Amino acid sequence: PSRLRKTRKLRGHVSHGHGRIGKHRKHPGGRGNAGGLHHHRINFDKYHPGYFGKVGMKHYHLKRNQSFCPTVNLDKLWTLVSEQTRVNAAKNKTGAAPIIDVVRSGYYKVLGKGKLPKQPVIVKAKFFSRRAEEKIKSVGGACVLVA
Amino acid sequence: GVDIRHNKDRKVRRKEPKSQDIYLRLLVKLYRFLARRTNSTFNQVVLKRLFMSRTNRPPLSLSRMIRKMKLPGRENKTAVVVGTITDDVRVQEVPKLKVCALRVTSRARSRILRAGGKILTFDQLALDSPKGCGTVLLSGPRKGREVYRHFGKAPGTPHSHTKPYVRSKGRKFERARGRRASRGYKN
Amino acid sequence: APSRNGMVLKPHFHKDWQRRVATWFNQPARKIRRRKARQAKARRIAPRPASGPIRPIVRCPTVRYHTKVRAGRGFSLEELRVAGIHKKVARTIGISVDPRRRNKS
RNA sequence: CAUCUAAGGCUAAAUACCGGCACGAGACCGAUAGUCAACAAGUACCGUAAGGGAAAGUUGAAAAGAACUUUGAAGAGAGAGUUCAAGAGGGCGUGAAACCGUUAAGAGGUAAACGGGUGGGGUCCGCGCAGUCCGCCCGGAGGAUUCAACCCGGCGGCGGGUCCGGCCGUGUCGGCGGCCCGGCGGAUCUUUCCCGC
RNA sequence: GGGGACCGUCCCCCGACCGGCGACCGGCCGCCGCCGGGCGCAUUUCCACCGCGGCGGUGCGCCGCGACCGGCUCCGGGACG
RNA sequence: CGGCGACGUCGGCUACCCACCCGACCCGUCUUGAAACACGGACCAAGGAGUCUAACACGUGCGCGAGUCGGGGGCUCGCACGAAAGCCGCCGUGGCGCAAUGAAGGUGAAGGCCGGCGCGCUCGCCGGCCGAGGUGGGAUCCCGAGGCCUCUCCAGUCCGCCGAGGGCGCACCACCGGCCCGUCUCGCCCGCCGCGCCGGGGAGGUGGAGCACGAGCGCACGUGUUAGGACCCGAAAGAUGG
RNA sequence: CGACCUGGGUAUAGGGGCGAAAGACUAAUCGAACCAUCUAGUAGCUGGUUCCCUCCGAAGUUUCCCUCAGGAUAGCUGGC
RNA sequence: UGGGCCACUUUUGGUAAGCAGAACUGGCGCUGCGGGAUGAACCGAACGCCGGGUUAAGGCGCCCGAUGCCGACGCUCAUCA
RNA sequence: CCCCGCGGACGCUACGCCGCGACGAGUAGGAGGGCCGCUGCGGUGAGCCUUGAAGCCUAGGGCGCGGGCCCGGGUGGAGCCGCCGCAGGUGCAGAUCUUGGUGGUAGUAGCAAAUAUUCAAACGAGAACUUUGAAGGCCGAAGUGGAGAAGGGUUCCAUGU
RNA sequence: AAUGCCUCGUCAUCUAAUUAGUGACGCGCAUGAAGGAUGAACGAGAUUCCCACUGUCCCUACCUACUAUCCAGCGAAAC
RNA sequence: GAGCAGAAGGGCAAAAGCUCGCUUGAUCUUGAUUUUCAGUACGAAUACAGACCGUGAAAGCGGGGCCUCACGAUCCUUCU
RNA sequence: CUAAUAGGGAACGUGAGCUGGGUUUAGACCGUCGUGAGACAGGUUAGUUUUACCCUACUGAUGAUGUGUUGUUGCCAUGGU
Ligand SMILES: [K+]
Ligand SMILES: [K+]
Ligand SMILES: [K+]
Ligand SMILES: [K+]
Ligand SMILES: [K+]
Ligand SMILES: [K+]
Ligand SMILES: [K+]
Ligand SMILES: [K+]
Ligand SMILES: [K+]
Ligand SMILES: [K+]
Ligand SMILES: [K+]
Ligand SMILES: [K+]
Ligand SMILES: [K+]
Ligand SMILES: [K+]
Ligand SMILES: [K+]
Ligand SMILES: [K+]
Ligand SMILES: [K+]
Ligand SMILES: [K+]
Ligand SMILES: [K+]
Ligand SMILES: [K+]
Ligand SMILES: [K+]
Ligand SMILES: [K+]
Ligand SMILES: [K+]
Ligand SMILES: [K+]
Ligand SMILES: [K+]
Ligand SMILES: [Mg+2]
Ligand SMILES: [Mg+2]
Ligand SMILES: [Mg+2]
Ligand SMILES: [Mg+2]
Ligand SMILES: [Mg+2]
Ligand SMILES: [Mg+2]
Ligand SMILES: [Mg+2]
Ligand SMILES: [Mg+2]
Ligand SMILES: [Mg+2]
Ligand SMILES: [Mg+2]
Ligand SMILES: [Mg+2]
Ligand SMILES: [Mg+2]
Ligand SMILES: [Mg+2]
Ligand SMILES: [Mg+2]
Ligand SMILES: [Mg+2]
Ligand SMILES: [Mg+2]
Ligand SMILES: [Mg+2]
Ligand SMILES: [Mg+2]
Ligand SMILES: [Mg+2]
Ligand SMILES: [Mg+2]
Ligand SMILES: [Mg+2]
Ligand SMILES: [Mg+2]
Ligand SMILES: [Mg+2]
Ligand SMILES: [Mg+2]
Ligand SMILES: [Mg+2]
Ligand SMILES: [Mg+2]
Ligand SMILES: [Mg+2]
Ligand SMILES: [Mg+2]
Ligand SMILES: [Mg+2]
Ligand SMILES: [Mg+2]
Ligand SMILES: [Mg+2]
Ligand SMILES: [Mg+2]
Ligand SMILES: [Mg+2]
Ligand SMILES: [Mg+2]
Ligand SMILES: [Mg+2]
Ligand SMILES: [Mg+2]
Ligand SMILES: [Mg+2]
Ligand SMILES: [Mg+2]
Ligand SMILES: [Mg+2]
Ligand SMILES: [Mg+2]
Ligand SMILES: [Mg+2]
Ligand SMILES: [Mg+2]
Ligand SMILES: [Mg+2]
Ligand SMILES: [Mg+2]
Ligand SMILES: [Mg+2]
Ligand SMILES: [Mg+2]
Ligand SMILES: [Mg+2]
Ligand SMILES: [Mg+2]
Ligand SMILES: [Mg+2]
Ligand SMILES: [Mg+2]
Ligand SMILES: [Mg+2]
Ligand SMILES: [Mg+2]
Ligand SMILES: [Mg+2]
Ligand SMILES: [Mg+2]
Ligand SMILES: [Mg+2]
Ligand SMILES: [Mg+2]
Ligand SMILES: [Mg+2]
Ligand SMILES: [Mg+2]
Ligand SMILES: [Mg+2]
Ligand SMILES: [Mg+2]
Ligand SMILES: [Mg+2]
Ligand SMILES: [Mg+2]
Ligand SMILES: [Mg+2]
Repeated sequence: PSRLRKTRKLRGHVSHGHGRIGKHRKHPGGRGNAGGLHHHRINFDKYHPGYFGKVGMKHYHLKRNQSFCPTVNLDKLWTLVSEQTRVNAAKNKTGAAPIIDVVRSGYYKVLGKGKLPKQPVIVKAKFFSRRAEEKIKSVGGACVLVA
Repeated sequence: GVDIRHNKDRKVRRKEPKSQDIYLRLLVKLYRFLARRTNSTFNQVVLKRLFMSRTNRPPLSLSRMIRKMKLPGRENKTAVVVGTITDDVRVQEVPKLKVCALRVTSRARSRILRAGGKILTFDQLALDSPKGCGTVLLSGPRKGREVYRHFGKAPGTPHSHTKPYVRSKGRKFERARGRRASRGYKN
Repeated sequence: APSRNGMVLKPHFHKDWQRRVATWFNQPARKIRRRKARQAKARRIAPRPASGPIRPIVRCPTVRYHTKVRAGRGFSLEELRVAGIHKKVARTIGISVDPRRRNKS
């Protein structure tokens, strides 16, 4: 809505808010990111450190699919199965532990942030972090790898 | 003429909700009366929170509410939050909770009720505790927002750990001069 | 000029973009026109399936999608051989066939 | 090790469309706007040429477009007439401002003009011109039912152990009740009764 | 592959207790109110007129005057220490 | 309390003309400074200049919320409106968020207390519990000795108000610890179908846009910056083809 | 009476022509014609920038800049 | 916004400057009003629209509000006071 | 335990109403409010209107601090407005602004290069300028004469206005 | 010297009087050889003097034509 | 009142000066801080900490010059 | 020559008053400088001097206000000198 903007309030005011002395001129200071190493150096250094220069090795023909490895933490691990699955295992008399296939849920690597409920579980993943494996074995579970 | 400064005369504060939510306006009317006609400072705090913007009324996760409710001496007290209560899927055991909130997520509401809990709105809280007696007034993390990572000292200043605004994250995006000693300076 | 904190922006509007702008005001008309063609095609092949030939079961190539199965272009010649269907008869009875697909497993 | 088989050829659909033919529509513009062009407009006109390129819509419902008389050489007038209207008369709907003519009022040697304060005059306004209305009571002089209270009927408001139902909210049991005689879901278990190895 | 069992939400019912009839409604009662029709036909009630009537409110068609009270202010007399 | 009221007067500070007293230089603009011997402006009418798209940032409003979003497609008599609206759910592919760090190979965020033991060697095997530590502030909330009452007292029956002190402490702030990735220094152990120029672990500093019981996503509005003709008008020029 | 004057027909075209040479002339245009287009070329420079009331209310300073008629930066301002 | 300028005092260059350059506070710029006849900066004082009272700086022959006091004490004659 | 009286003002668009205290300069600039204003769209006003819409004019009556608005009178002759939302090509004194129109200047500058006109008559409403006659002059054959080229294109010739 | 600052160079001639002219001199700021130095004729070329001539002047006056001026008609512009 | 490399100022006497002896702390590292300052960078500097050393009997002192100046981003190249 | 041949101001008075000799455009020559284009408070030569009819000022020319109209003869405020 143009009726809600400053232009409707700047009618009758000669400089339209831009000022009498400095005026409103086309491009004082340059166009775009002009003078980032010259007359705009302080802004670029103050707010965008690292902007200028090369770092690291380039890699031609990067294929993002090859590096595809979504991760899930242990605190969210039991959300990949139904609530029926986890209550049944807890009240199960035997040592039967449910299987959580994180690849089926869309994750490849299991990370170890958080803590697990005290009940065994079999976790199937492409990759495991060291601490995720340790926490799964602490609750009596097992980690088995898939390809 | 008198020698004073007039730049601080008008205190900048919410005197009403900028929302046009008629249900929020109704319970603002209810708590405007309660704050005026009672000596309860609880009603004053609740009333001024009702004016607040959404960013000033952050959501309260179920885990945070449970953790504050589990502190000693808070048994059989009502958890009051002027905002949204959110399910936390990181918790596995929900205890019995008496809860008043402006708004409760459907999954969080089902979990609280299934655990034998009780959910109140602010109109029902007024009838239950008009002065707010036996309540625990909670708040979500006010600085739990992405904007606050960018606030503070400028990123290109020494001993500043504030997130810069970058369109992309990668080795080519603002990781060179001014970020490492090899590339001019680091600070 | 830069003004305080902000994102260094690089808009790609230096190349006379206004002379090549694709509006989508014909999108509702395009959806109608394709739907008429779909309905007309279905009537033309009256008992034959509207979608078309049966397509094979196909596993997606890369390590991102290789847990997912989709439909392929056509059944392989090896698939047709052990199914007992001639590669020239299959296209006449609604079986899509891809001569250039091999079966590694 | 994988993958294809160049240096020959064809092939519809999905896609594009500020030119063309024919259509439909619009939170667009409304005659200095919208196409340059609402009209004998790429016209008139300009330039040797390439090329440049306007302005310009509206009487009235109907011409019923002012017969006739009179002055003048005529333009132009005065009468008359048409019309609801010519205080609509062929560039004619409305008809602003700048500017001009005339009439009326007022004023005038410090250029006009202006702010504040009064005074004088003038045009108008005030149903101005013997200046409010209305509540109760008192007194006088007249009418009308019927005033209250009782009877009948109708309709409302409030209350009632639910007086009686119909309920509703929350639990409470047999589940009689659904995978045949009720559904939808579950990353929960199975033929150890049944169709492909 | 089915078909089953179980679990979670449901469903309409057969029924009781629980809080209430609620802003979900009816019937009966009780009280109150209104309306219509009778009766009541005059020390009641109501209507309009008059008084240069009284009490209240508002306000005087215009132009004026006075009085006391209170606020602010500028002055002037008298007396005491 | 008084006077006066219809063809002459009564009221109307507004509005028309005139008179007088006081005040009063022509606006706009640049500028330290304009009445300027600084520029533009004879007069009137109509036109006439911060817009739209995209991308960010922050604030505000709305919905849902560890999710969110169908915008591309498809299904609905194919169409007055309707080119709208509705629906999809094995259409959520995908985007953004839910994890960071390193150039990279890669790696990748849980602690506290109670016990027996090696030697409780700054320490390794377990048990049990609780589930992101602690200090100082901290709205609010909780307990609360003692007070406030009645025609009066020996003696408590029910709750209300004030209340010194004490307690749990939201958000947030300061600080101290802890955890993840990079990199140094020191050092000793452990694992095996590959006994390896193999793999893992510890302590102490330090680099990170991190963790430490999520806050985001979509839509709308405002402001600011930017690319676009870019608030409007303005060169001297350059190029192509005639 | 001459390197004379002049009509018409021809030829030379734009960074080209033609010049007894003045940067002269090349359709009133020449130290680079004219026409259309790129093109609404760019401008740190000049001029303008349209209703009312209310509230708050500056700076001409710091640092860096081929910076000195301009920006970035801190300061001063307002809003939430 | 990033052209400043002015005044008391301190202060550098210069013969000096309504010159040039600093320090400090205030001001003008951005500010009207009373006074200085007149005037960006001086003196007083800062401002919504008004009535009454009183002042500041400055004034009280006349212009022009106020000495039209029986004001006090002296000094001074100028043919450029 | 109100009752000889059966009765007892207003209020509270809560985005409303009421009370008390202090304060009020302002360029550049920022913000808020606008029952200020323009045009169009969705709703709404059982809205207005040929018994007169819009527009325009007005020594008419008023309202608002103001932007502006309402009403009377006239003209006009067919449409228009209020309120709740929505959306802009939305407000002018300037830009040596664009287009159009109009003033003062001003009945002014001016209608002065190449010697020159006069008398009578005719037609005619009308004669310094037309025609005829008479007279006086000029071009003076390198013409103010007679014919062509280029260019123009009907200007040629009669009659009429 | 159209080439010399100092410079109105110095001397002679021209005049009553000459920052002018001509003739002469030359350590010439900074002359000079395809251009130096001369030389008739020629020149809408620059300069000095003389005779004659004159309103250039002393020192202005008068006359003529067309205007301006006034009138009838017509009728702008700059600003 | 000398000298301490140089401009000047400060500092210094069994010193910081002069002469000998032995040496390489003018080495390898991580952070913090000061100066300019926006409290950005460079340069320079201060105090630590971890190595490896030098000197001295030792306490200690030393990671350049008694202190105040003596110097240089991105991109690229070269070496370790 | 003369009594004397004093010094100055008025936008270094006075260009819609003139003139255009000088300086100060474009042509050209010389000297010096410069590789060159070109330069020279060095010399030389040739080089468009536009408009008033507006307001005021001034110069002259009619008139205008008051004594009823109109005329004759006069006075002198003031200004010049
Ligand atoms: K602005
Ligand atoms: K604040
Ligand atoms: K046009
Ligand atoms: K056309
Ligand atoms: K008409
Ligand atoms: K001017
Ligand atoms: K869609
Ligand atoms: K998703
Ligand atoms: K990574
Ligand atoms: K823009
Ligand atoms: K052409
Ligand atoms: K010839
Ligand atoms: K050219
Ligand atoms: K400068
Ligand atoms: K700023
Ligand atoms: K700035
Ligand atoms: K409407
Ligand atoms: K108003
Ligand atoms: K009208
Ligand atoms: K020779
Ligand atoms: K000659
Ligand atoms: K530093
Ligand atoms: K040692
Ligand atoms: K290097
Ligand atoms: K005299
Ligand atoms: Mg302003
Ligand atoms: Mg303006
Ligand atoms: Mg401006
Ligand atoms: Mg005040
Ligand atoms: Mg203020
Ligand atoms: Mg047009
Ligand atoms: Mg029109
Ligand atoms: Mg005529
Ligand atoms: Mg009419
Ligand atoms: Mg007309
Ligand atoms: Mg008139
Ligand atoms: Mg200006
Ligand atoms: Mg100036
Ligand atoms: Mg001005
Ligand atoms: Mg001046
Ligand atoms: Mg100018
Ligand atoms: Mg103009
Ligand atoms: Mg002008
Ligand atoms: Mg307009
Ligand atoms: Mg749709
Ligand atoms: Mg996905
Ligand atoms: Mg704490
Ligand atoms: Mg810490
Ligand atoms: Mg910003
Ligand atoms: Mg170029
Ligand atoms: Mg433009
Ligand atoms: Mg242009
Ligand atoms: Mg530079
Ligand atoms: Mg300027
Ligand atoms: Mg400036
Ligand atoms: Mg400056
Ligand atoms: Mg100064
Ligand atoms: Mg100066
Ligand atoms: Mg200024
Ligand atoms: Mg100020
Ligand atoms: Mg002031
Ligand atoms: Mg004054
Ligand atoms: Mg004075
Ligand atoms: Mg006063
Ligand atoms: Mg005075
Ligand atoms: Mg007086
Ligand atoms: Mg103000
Ligand atoms: Mg506009
Ligand atoms: Mg205008
Ligand atoms: Mg004339
Ligand atoms: Mg003439
Ligand atoms: Mg002759
Ligand atoms: Mg001839
Ligand atoms: Mg003829
Ligand atoms: Mg000589
Ligand atoms: Mg002479
Ligand atoms: Mg030679
Ligand atoms: Mg050390
Ligand atoms: Mg002069
Ligand atoms: Mg002249
Ligand atoms: Mg002159
Ligand atoms: Mg000359
Ligand atoms: Mg010359
Ligand atoms: Mg040479
Ligand atoms: Mg000479
Ligand atoms: Mg000549
Ligand atoms: Mg004349
Ligand atoms: Mg005299």
